[PDB]
Amino acid sequence: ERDIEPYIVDAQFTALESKLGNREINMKEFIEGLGCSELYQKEFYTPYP
Amino acid sequence: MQDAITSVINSADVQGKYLDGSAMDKLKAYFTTGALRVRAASTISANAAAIVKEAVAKSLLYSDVTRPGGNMYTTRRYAACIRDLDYYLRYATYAMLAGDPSILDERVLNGLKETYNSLGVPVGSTVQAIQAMKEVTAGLVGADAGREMGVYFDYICSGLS
Amino acid sequence: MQDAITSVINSADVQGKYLDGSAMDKLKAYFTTGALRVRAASTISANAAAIVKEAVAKSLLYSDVTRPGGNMYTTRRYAACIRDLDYYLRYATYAMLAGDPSILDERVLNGLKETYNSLGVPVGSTVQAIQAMKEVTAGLVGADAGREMGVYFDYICSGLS
Amino acid sequence: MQDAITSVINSADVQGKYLDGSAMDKLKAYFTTGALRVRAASTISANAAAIVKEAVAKSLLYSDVTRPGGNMYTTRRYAACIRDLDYYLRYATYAMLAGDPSILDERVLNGLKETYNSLGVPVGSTVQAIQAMKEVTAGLVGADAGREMGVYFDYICSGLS
Amino acid sequence: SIVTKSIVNADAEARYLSPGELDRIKAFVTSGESRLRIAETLTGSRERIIKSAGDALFQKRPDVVSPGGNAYGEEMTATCLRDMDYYLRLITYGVVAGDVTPIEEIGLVGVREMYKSLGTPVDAVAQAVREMKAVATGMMSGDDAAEAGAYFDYVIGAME
Amino acid sequence: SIVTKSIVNADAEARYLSPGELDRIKAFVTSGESRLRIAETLTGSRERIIKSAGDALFQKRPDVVSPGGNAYGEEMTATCLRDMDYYLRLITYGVVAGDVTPIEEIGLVGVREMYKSLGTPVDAVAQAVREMKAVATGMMSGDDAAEAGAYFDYVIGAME
Amino acid sequence: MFDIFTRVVSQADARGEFISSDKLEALKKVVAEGTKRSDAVSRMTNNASSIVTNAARQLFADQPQLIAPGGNAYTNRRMAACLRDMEIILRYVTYATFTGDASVLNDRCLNGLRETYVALGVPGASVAAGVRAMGKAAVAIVMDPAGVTSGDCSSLQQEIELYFETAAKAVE
Amino acid sequence: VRRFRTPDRVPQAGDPALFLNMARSAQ
Amino acid sequence: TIPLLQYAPSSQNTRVAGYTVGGDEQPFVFTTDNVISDSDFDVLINAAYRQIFFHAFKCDRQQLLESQLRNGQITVRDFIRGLLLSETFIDSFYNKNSNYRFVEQCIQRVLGRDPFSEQEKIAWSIVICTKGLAAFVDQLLNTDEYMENFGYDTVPYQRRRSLASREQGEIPFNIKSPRYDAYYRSQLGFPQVVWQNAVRRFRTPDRVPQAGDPALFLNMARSAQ
Amino acid sequence: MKTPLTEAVALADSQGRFLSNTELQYLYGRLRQGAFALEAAQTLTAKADTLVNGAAQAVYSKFPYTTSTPGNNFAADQRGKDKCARDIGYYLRMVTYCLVAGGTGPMDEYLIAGVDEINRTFDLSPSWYVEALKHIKANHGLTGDAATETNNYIDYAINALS
Ligand SMILES: *[C@H](C)[C@H]1/C(=C/c2[nH]c(/C=C3N=C(/C=C4\NC(=O)C(CC)=C4C)C(C)=C\3CCC(=O)O)c(CCC(=O)O)c2C)NC(=O)[C@@H]1C
Ligand SMILES: CCC1=C(C)/C(=C/C2=NC(=C\c3[nH]c(/C=C4\NC(=O)[C@H](C)[C@H]4CC)c(C)c3CCC(=O)O)/C(CCC(=O)O)=C2C)NC1=O
Ligand SMILES: CCC1=C(C)/C(=C/C2=NC(=C\c3[nH]c(/C=C4\NC(=O)[C@H](C)[C@H]4CC)c(C)c3CCC(=O)O)/C(CCC(=O)O)=C2C)NC1=O
Ligand SMILES: CCC1=C(C)/C(=C/C2=NC(=C\c3[nH]c(/C=C4\NC(=O)[C@H](C)[C@H]4CC)c(C)c3CCC(=O)O)/C(CCC(=O)O)=C2C)NC1=O
Ligand SMILES: CCC1=C(C)/C(=C/C2=NC(=C\c3[nH]c(/C=C4\NC(=O)[C@H](C)[C@H]4CC)c(C)c3CCC(=O)O)/C(CCC(=O)O)=C2C)NC1=O
Ligand SMILES: CCC1=C(C)/C(=C/C2=NC(=C\c3[nH]c(/C=C4\NC(=O)[C@H](C)[C@H]4CC)c(C)c3CCC(=O)O)/C(CCC(=O)O)=C2C)NC1=O
Ligand SMILES: CCC1=C(C)/C(=C/C2=NC(=C\c3[nH]c(/C=C4\NC(=O)[C@H](C)[C@H]4CC)c(C)c3CCC(=O)O)/C(CCC(=O)O)=C2C)NC1=O
Ligand SMILES: CCC1=C(C)/C(=C/C2=NC(=C\c3[nH]c(/C=C4\NC(=O)[C@H](C)[C@H]4CC)c(C)c3CCC(=O)O)/C(CCC(=O)O)=C2C)NC1=O
Repeated sequence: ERDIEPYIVDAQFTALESKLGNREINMKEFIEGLGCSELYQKEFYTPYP
Repeated sequence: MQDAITSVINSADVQGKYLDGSAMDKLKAYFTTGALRVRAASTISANAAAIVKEAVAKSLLYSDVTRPGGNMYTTRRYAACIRDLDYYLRYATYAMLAGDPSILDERVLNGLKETYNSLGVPVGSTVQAIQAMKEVTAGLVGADAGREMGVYFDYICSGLS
Repeated sequence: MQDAITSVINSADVQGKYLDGSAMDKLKAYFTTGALRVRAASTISANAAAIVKEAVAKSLLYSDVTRPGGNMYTTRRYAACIRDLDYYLRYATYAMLAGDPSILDERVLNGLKETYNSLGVPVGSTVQAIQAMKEVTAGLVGADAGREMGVYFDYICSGLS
Repeated sequence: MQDAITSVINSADVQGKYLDGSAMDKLKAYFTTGALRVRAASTISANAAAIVKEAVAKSLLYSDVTRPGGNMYTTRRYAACIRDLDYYLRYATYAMLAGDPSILDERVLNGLKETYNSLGVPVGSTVQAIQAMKEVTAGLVGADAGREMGVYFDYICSGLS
Repeated sequence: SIVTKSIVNADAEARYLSPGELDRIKAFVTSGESRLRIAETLTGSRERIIKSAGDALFQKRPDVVSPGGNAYGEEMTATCLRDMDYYLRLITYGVVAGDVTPIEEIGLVGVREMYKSLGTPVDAVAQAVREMKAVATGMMSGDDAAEAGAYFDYVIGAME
Repeated sequence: SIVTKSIVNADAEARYLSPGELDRIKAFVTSGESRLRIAETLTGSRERIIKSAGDALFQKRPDVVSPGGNAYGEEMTATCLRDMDYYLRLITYGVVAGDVTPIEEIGLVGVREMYKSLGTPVDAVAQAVREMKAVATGMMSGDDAAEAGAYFDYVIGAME
Repeated sequence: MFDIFTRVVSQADARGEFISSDKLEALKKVVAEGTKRSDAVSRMTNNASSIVTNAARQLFADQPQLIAPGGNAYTNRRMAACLRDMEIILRYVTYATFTGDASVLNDRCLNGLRETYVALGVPGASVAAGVRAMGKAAVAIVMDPAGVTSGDCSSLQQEIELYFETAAKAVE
Repeated sequence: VRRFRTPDRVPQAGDPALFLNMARSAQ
Repeated sequence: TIPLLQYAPSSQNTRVAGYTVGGDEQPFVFTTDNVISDSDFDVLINAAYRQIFFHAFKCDRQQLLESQLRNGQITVRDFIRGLLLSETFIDSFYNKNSNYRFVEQCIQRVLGRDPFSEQEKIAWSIVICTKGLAAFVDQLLNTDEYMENFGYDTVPYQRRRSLASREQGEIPFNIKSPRYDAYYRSQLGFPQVVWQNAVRRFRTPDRVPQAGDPALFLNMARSAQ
Repeated sequence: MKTPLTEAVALADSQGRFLSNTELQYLYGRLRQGAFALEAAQTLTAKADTLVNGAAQAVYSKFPYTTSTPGNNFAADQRGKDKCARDIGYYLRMVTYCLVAGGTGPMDEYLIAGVDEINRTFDLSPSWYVEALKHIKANHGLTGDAATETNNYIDYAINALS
């Protein structure tokens, strides 16, 4: 919902972005991998029931 | 979201009338100022980070808000402040290009007061930061382009206050 | 994804027996290596950026790759190169901590060969850069853990070639 | 995605030199073709539906494909066929405008072969339809731009076969 | 160029090219001589531009030429001028392309990451392209200086 | 901290704390005394750490203190000493908490964006934390220096 | 025009305090090796003529154009002037190893020499090959010991190779 | 005296002005 | 030995005739024969110093040549020769400049004209390194142009610098050519930046008082009772 | 730039002749000089701070109207005495440079060429620096050959000033 850059110490999703660059993965699994890792969980899962 | 052309067309359409001479004169005014708007938008797109960092160096640096206890204290809060000021400059550039501040109250000033009041963000300090951003960009692009930037900067400061 | 412990448990599990004394021998071998594995991992995690910059400054910098005509010419390709090297070093550190190169065969060398053929990446320059990084990390963290990193870097090179 | 201009810049970039006079020669060749390329592109954009309907009426209509037993029998398959033909014509127009068939190799012929094998689409009927469309657009827009469309339609057929 | 960008725009919107952007390609076609003249004058005086801009940069920001800085020594200063050569070369490519996209493809994607690797301060590079812009627009006639300064302005905007 | 991280990691998984995580929390609870001793060692001698680390930094990287350097004019060096004091304070917080979520969650997330907006070379800041680590691990016993150097190591790693 | 003693002087003056002790160990060992230095220069100097003719003889054996008609050193005064230039470069590199600093070499003869040889039409790479061969003979003339006290003359062989190399690279 | 402005106090925590002495002391 | 290169002359205000008339742009001419009072020797010696050394200080002045010239055994041509071979000229002009720039400066100051081309300075740069500064100055003085324009008894000047009905004629050559160049100031390392801009004091930014502020009425309350 | 080596190069250079035996002697005669000269430069570096303080004491005791009369040139206040410490430290440092180089050229280049106009326009009486150099040459306490070199040395300084 925001620009990701003030929430990342470094370029955090470079593995999934590089896999999308080869298109060994699709955009939907990239969306699911964005949902699965820890920035989204510390963003939208922690302060809410 | 509408520029001067779309607002003129919307007024003439809500009337149901054709475009009379006053609408033609308004569109001629916009079509004369548009080249200056284009050149000022290019000059502002040149120096986004410089205008933002000069606005912080004028207003927010070395004050209490960057000290402990201030709302601009941590690196997360500093990065979010730079992000918010970049948003204000970018949307002021958009409203300068359109010639209508409808994008500002559609997409900046919509829930901004309630967001800043829920977070604890000082509204006066960010209004002073936007005013210094306006002063810096009016020093950048000249007198009249600085004025037509400052009308939308004053729109953002008025809707924020 | 298996450790030395998980590979021992797996091997004792395929044949179906319980833990024998030779498995305990391998486990104590893993632990007495694992203490210095931890300290070497902390040292590599502390100095990863300097290790990668010394690796590229050793081998790739004044060649035709970082020059025009090579696959490392543009800033896009340079950033991809530094990212590839950082990933090799990070996965070598994971394999050093686990005591098993199954992670390198699992996540690194899975489809890396065919995309390196398809993008036209030179295998030899990458292998030289990894070996330069190998003795850079060997001179950094020490001799025995230098050998530890050495067989895992060599595993990456053998899967690459 | 590269033009004649972007391919010239790319070729001068891989070897690493600046712009030589032969590059300027290729660029002026591209421009003096590009004016009539624009007019032919406008003519093709104006008459695309008639071009496609004349192409299918020339070759595919009274055969076994548009009849039962063919891959063009149902209205689903007919609509997919007309859409495939429209896409061939549109991408041929893009390749004609750019002066380079890299777009046809990039977006059209990327995985079109294997899905045409897997769905059971006849390659020969498609090639006949494309060639019929080729001389339909040649008789429409003229001789030299007919040759321009001809080599790009032939590029599509060679990537298909 | 402008034609590749109009083609990928008509492709993503899945339609033919509009007569507005056909007129844009035609106007670009007619303005080819002016952009050839601009790139001609820039390829003529590249050494003088680089020498004056590098000395102006070293006069403005002495951190890079100081001991402990990035561009310290003969070879490091020569590589600094080589990077300015690459950026002026991409400026000429984008000037003759009519678009900023070859400058984007060749030298704007990962410059922050690679200069984060080398240790180069990127704002110093932005100052270097600023001095190259000031010198090249000082050389050109004012309308052509505005055209070249648009691409120079885009490069320093993508820098900082 | 450790307890926050274990609670959150069991919390997403919709399970209780596993017994291995529980003896992790127990071992951290027992090692808290040595953590507090390292924290008093780092807290009580902050003046000499900041002073000697600033001295060794400006000896090592003189261009930032040199004309044209970001840290120029007594207040620029002095101002930098405040940023070094901030990072030593976050080091003490991370030493007590047993994990780097105080350090990362306060002063390492947008550090690149902030120091790019200020015009600061981040490698020289990494050298500042390196000299702080040298003075601090020169001040303690062996295992205490290793446990503090882990967090100093994390800060220099999160810089680059 | 700079002696290495006044190199230390001018550097300490631009610093602005007294000469430190480490520079004084270095200058004392300079004084202990300057014996080698000065008469290394004169050893290089004595056969200077035979060195010059041997290097030119080798150069015109390697490049037969320069004594062919139409070449740069073909006519008699141009050939004599080329011998004059090679003697001058040897003499100035001899001055430079006598001062102990390459400042006299880069200051007195090399600097405008590049532009002079380009504007005259004179080849520069031929001069570079000549000064390189001349330097090889120069150390060996100064390195081999015949009727001389055994001494550490190897230090000069290093620095005189550096001086000839700077001469050849600055000619270009 | 009833000053209408902020009290004359200075050198608050996390201020650069407090560390300006130590900035002077270092090279 | 080897003679000079033959360099073709180029066009200039000197090799042309010119129809000169008494004005001030014409340099005041200082001649040994008519100065015969003790003060006019001081003016002549000052003028020759202004040409050769550009305002020589008391350290640069040579007592022997001035003494001997006031007696009158020395000719001013020999006095200029003694100035050029004196060590303050060698130190200030032959040391710091290369041979080509030295010949440029010395031709300007002895002959009173710019050299015709770069190849002329190149052709004259053989003789100074092969035969010494004394032979260079001697061969310069023996040439017929110096003799026809000045002679034995005349301090040289910049010749025909300024044409009639011009605001400017030409740079006076004392301004144009100083003793350093860019190459040797690089060795001395002089452009150390003055660095008095953008020091960035860290103290908190001043904010202009808002309307209705208590302070606004501070300045009048200080003036009031 | 007067060292014996650069003057040998200038003679050979002015003449155009190649290096000769006459030039060579200077180098091993610079041994008679330098074998004490570098020692004396080090011991002057050690003696330096008390030398400037004693020279300031001697100049203030010789001329009390400097410390009494208010003026820009006179050292009435602190900053004038700071200028005096700077000036005598410059003189002592040029003596040390002149001692290390072997000739008067550093001292003649860095001090002597402009001292007449500076003493004329800025109202600095040179007898003050006469007092300072005489106090230095009395207080330095050099031994043997090194001491003799300084007297020739420091007397040249006074002769340039007087
Ligand atoms: C230090 C050795 C290096 C350096 C420092 C430097 N810092 C600044 C200015 C600021 N720094 C901060 C930093 C932080 N605020 C935080 O909350 C945290 C986490 C705890 C950090 C790291 C901020 C907010 C400022 C702005 C002023 C303020 O303190 O409110 C400067 C001045 C920059 C300027 O433009 O004036 C300097 C010079 N610079 C170096 O060269 C060293 C390598
Ligand atoms: C495009 C229209 C738009 C705007 C403007 C916008 C603002 C916005 N600013 C925010 C935070 C912020 N905004 C600020 C800014 C300031 N605080 C200060 O002290 C200064 C006076 C001022 C900056 C000049 C700070 C410090 C935060 C972070 C608050 C926190 O992390 O607790 C947040 C909280 C969530 C998040 O950081 O990412 C939003 C949604 N969102 C929008 O969609
Ligand atoms: C976790 C395991 C893993 C790895 C290693 C990995 C690598 C990987 N490397 C890539 C590219 C690359 N890798 C390199 C490599 C190099 N530069 C050179 O020339 C040298 C030979 C070498 C530097 C050491 C280059 C140049 C590219 C980009 C080429 C291009 O597509 O333009 C790409 C394509 C997408 C991208 O641009 O990054 C992937 C997916 N992906 C993974 O998931
Ligand atoms: C066309 C796109 C493109 C870019 C941008 C590019 C950059 C580039 N810059 C380099 C080095 C460098 N670039 C700099 C430049 C700078 N540091 C300074 O002090 C200055 C402020 C700044 C100059 C503006 C320096 C000092 C190096 C050498 C770094 C090192 O050797 O560690 C190198 C390494 C040498 C080589 O392989 O040529 C590359 C590839 N190459 C490209 O192909
Ligand atoms: C103090 C330092 C100094 C140098 C080095 C110097 C060089 C110098 N070399 C010259 C000519 C020359 N130089 C050469 C050189 C060579 N012949 C070849 O074929 C080779 C490429 C090369 C031998 C290495 C030749 C043939 C000439 C005569 C060209 C001419 O005079 O027409 C001339 C023109 C004057 C003349 O001699 O007729 C100068 C001034 N002058 C200086 O004052
Ligand atoms: C101008 C009259 C004159 C000469 C000739 C002279 C030569 C000379 N050569 C010396 C030393 C030396 N000379 C040499 C020379 C060499 N050793 C080798 O094995 C090399 C092959 C060769 C150089 C190529 C060495 C090695 C020394 C050792 C002592 C030293 O470093 O001076 C010394 C030191 C003092 C002494 O020997 O009593 C003298 C006197 N001194 C003079 O006053
Ligand atoms: C290298 C050897 C050399 C010597 C010796 C020499 C002497 C010499 N002494 C001169 C004047 C003078 N000589 C004196 C001498 C003296 N005053 C007296 O009352 C005493 C009788 C005597 C002092 C011993 C005076 C007063 C003048 C100035 C007369 C004048 O300039 O009008 C002049 C006229 C130039 C001038 O100084 O104004 C010369 C050339 N020139 C030389 O080149
Ligand atoms: C490296 C060689 C060198 C010399 C010789 C030198 C002399 C020199 N002394 C100066 C000032 C001074 N020097 C003195 C020292 C003295 N005056 C007295 O009345 C005392 C008796 C005596 C103390 C021994 C004072 C008081 C000034 C101050 C002039 C002023 O403030 O206007 C100045 C003016 C520069 C300034 O304003 O700081 C120069 C150039 N400077 C140099 O760089």
